[PDB]
Amino acid sequence: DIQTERAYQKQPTIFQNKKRVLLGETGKEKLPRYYKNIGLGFKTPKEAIEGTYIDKKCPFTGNVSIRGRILSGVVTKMKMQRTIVIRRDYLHYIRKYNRFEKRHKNMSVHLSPCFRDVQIGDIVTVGECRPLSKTVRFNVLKVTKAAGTKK
Amino acid sequence: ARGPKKHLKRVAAPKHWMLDKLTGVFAPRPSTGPHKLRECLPLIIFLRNRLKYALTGDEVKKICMQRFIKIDGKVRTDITYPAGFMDVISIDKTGENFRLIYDTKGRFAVHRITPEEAKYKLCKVRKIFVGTKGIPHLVTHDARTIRYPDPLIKVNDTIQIDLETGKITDFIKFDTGNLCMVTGGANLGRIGVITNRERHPGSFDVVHVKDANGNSFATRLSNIFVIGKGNKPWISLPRGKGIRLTIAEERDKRLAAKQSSG
Amino acid sequence: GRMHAPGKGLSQSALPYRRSVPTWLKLTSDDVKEQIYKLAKKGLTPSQIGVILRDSHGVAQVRFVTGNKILRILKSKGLAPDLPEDLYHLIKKAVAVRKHLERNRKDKDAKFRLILIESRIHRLARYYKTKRVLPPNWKYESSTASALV
Amino acid sequence: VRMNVLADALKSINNAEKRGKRQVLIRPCSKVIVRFLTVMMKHGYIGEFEIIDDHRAGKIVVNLTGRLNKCGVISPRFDVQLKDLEKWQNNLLPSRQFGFIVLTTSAGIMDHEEARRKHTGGKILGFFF
Amino acid sequence: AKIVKPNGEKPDEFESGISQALLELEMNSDLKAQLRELNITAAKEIEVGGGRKAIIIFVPVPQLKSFQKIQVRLVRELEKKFSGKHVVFIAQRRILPKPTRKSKQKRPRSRTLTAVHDAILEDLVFPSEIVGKRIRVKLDGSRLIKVHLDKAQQNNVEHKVETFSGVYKKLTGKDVNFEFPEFQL
RNA sequence: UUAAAGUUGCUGCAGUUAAAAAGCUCGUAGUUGGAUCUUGGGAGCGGCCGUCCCCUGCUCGGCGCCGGCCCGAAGCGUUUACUUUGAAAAAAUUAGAGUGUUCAAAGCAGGCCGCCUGGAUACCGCAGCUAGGAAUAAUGGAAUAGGACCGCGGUUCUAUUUUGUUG
Repeated sequence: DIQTERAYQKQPTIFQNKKRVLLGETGKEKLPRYYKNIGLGFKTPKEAIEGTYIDKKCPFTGNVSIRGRILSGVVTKMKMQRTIVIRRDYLHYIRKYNRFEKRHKNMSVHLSPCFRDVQIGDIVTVGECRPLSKTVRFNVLKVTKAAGTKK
Repeated sequence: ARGPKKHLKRVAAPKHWMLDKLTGVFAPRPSTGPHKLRECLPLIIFLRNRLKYALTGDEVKKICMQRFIKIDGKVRTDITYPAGFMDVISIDKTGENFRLIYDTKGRFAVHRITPEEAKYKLCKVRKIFVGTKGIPHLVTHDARTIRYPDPLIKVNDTIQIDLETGKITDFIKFDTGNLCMVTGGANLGRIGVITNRERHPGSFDVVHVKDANGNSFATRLSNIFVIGKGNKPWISLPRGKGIRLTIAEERDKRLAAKQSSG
Repeated sequence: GRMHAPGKGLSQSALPYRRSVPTWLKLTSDDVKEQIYKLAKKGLTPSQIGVILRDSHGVAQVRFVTGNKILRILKSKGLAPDLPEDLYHLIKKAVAVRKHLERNRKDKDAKFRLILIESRIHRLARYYKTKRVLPPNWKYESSTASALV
Repeated sequence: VRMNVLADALKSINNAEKRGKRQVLIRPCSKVIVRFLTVMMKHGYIGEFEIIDDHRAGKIVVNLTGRLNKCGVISPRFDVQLKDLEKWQNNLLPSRQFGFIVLTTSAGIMDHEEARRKHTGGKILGFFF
Repeated sequence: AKIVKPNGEKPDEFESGISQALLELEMNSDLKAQLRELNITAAKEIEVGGGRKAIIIFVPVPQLKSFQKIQVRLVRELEKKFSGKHVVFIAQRRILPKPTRKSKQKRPRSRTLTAVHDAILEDLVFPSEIVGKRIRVKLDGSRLIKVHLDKAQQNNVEHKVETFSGVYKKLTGKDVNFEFPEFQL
């Protein structure tokens, strides 16, 4: 489930090679989780505390700082790994014709695997961070469910 | 470009220097110093267009090279040294002191002070720093590093320092009810009393300051400089007391002065 | 007027202003619920149930004497059909038209009416998809229309 | 189909005003129509009207008087500010001595003079003079 | 006894007298077979404008039609119990406030102010149902609703229209008139 | 090249005969979409009414009253557009305050017999921040009830003001 790659995946805060009492059971085989609060009233969910994934681009359990702008959008595509595309809609005003035209420009945000009950068309809240790839500059902070989904 | 700039145009200058439009092409670019580029006043501009002691740019240089100009108890020979907010300009030969205080409008003004007033300086602290061996450090708005300050000095407070030594004398907390000054933007040089401080995480905070006659305005936290404990300022205030009366009472008082003078 | 016809119609029911139970009616709402359950066990649509009750049993509406409509009562008891009745009738009509076109290839007007009926079917099915009555993977096709009644 | 009920109501009112009838039958009512007719009552252009309450959508019978020139509806609801109202005053009114613009503000449906008095602006509805 | 007040507080003296008259009446008559579970919620005594008064009797919602089944007899029994003061039956309905963005279950539309006022107006007079409402707005902007009642059972409720208008002005707060048309039936 | 051009028409053009409704129909994107959810008064001033206070709540203070009440605050309130205010928004140029460069285009000077000054103000489209209002338009509640409240029964890891001074 973990370390499917050529290199070992570890968190560079937790030292997991500490001497124990017996190197057996009853006090072992439970790694201490590292997590932090990102501020701005965003609560850290419990599954990031209780999870087992090791990721460097996670907003909570990773070396990513959140600052700047906070935007929102709707989920469009879930194809490529740990990075989704959201869609933003706005109204553009034209001075000559006293009316509006509405445009869209989609952007790719990085999806941490903490949020697993996410589908297409959900209201999502994103926050600005450092450039993690060529076209990714935002991370997922909270997910709001769509219209309906009673079961 | 390929490097730092060294020239400043007359029209591409801050307006509070209050220069004319056709006597030259280039402005006196201030040298690197304690204060910034926009919110500063060079010694050439002050000594030529404010005190009218010199006429040309050579004569103010001949003034400055005779070691007659003192800034904060130190002799400065730079012709374009930036003299910012509450910088003490002392002339030993003529025998008077100045403090650079904003008036009601967005400009500097000539404000003479007593010599006993000219032995200290109010300055705003910027950040709290801890040195190499756990020693505290303090950074002011004019970049004067103070070693071993009081533990009660916080980020947005203000301190009064002694000029001839360089030590902290006494300090004023930043709280509601303290008299403050606004430094920057549309509200500049207005004396008022702090009434509120709104908190905005992730952005710039905004405060609410009340005037001496019920008027109110709002500026950011970075444009706030506390000058006194409560309703009593610690320095001498210029004429007008930073009230920012609007144009109607200015016209009425100008008409009254022209009637009483003739 | 109509949706796929140039004519204009003004033939529809006109309810009276009074929404009160008349004094001459002697049917308590449990009895008309039992009669609705009996007629549904006889295998009838809610529209035909309302027709039979209004003609024979003297009631004006179920909704004026009971706090639910006929389909709401049938869904609460749990014997309502899994498909809406108007979409089922449209599928049945489209199946009959396609069966007519299996042997008559010269009837262009019936092909035009088949196109109109299929457009109405898709238009109703889109609304029933947005109202979450039909599953999202539902799709009206030809071979799907033969297995369904 | 029927998409702007208020435009239809003022069109029927203006048509029966030009015809010379004394009573106008508006088939669909709305709260916006009630506020518009209340403003036209309070400024003295229409008379004493009614609401014919049935259980689907009420009808309105308006007692007419010969003081109305035209009733119009601006479609769609353009948002107007306080500095943009004077533009509408010059290109919509026949004179400055009379004529009123009904606009939808957050303080309620009201005319342009009360909108200037309460120091607020909103969306356009129509006009009458 | 018969008082079921929704909060555990002291019932009033005139309301207690109403309940005592009701319990004494259900012992001395044969109506106790249809009055074992029916209970009064509250009561009030207002001043109808003029020389007459009225009794308002509050009725629970799920027991409303039980009181409508025998509404014909108890009004004349309370008329002969008192001297000349009229009596009405008004159901007790909770009014929920309109939600705002400054201020949770979705508010049902049966608890709205318009629906509660319409139900109170329809339950105000039982023997004559409403066959039409007309709203007259006068030149000062005030509303004046006139209510048309059916031709059948007119003389029983013909003299009570002033009391009905008074209790509707007290409970709701807008003026109402009553009329018996002769056009349709 | 601009106005004249209501001959490019958003304000604000025309399509029977002068230039101009696809032969007809279905149909996705786009645009536009019925009615309906809280009304009326109280405490008042002057001669029914232009103004004035009212119709969101459950851990610390201090601003008061008798641990308690009250108010103010840590902490929060379904989200938007629209509307009003505030911040920041280079100068020059535009409007515009003052001023006898002999007037004016200009300029920021100048006037009293060392002193007094002035070198304002407004605008700055959209997008971004902030605080009052909910009329207008779109969205969501609870229907196969795990619906909202209220108090009773357990599964896990842990807070030293409390099991004589010590594992």
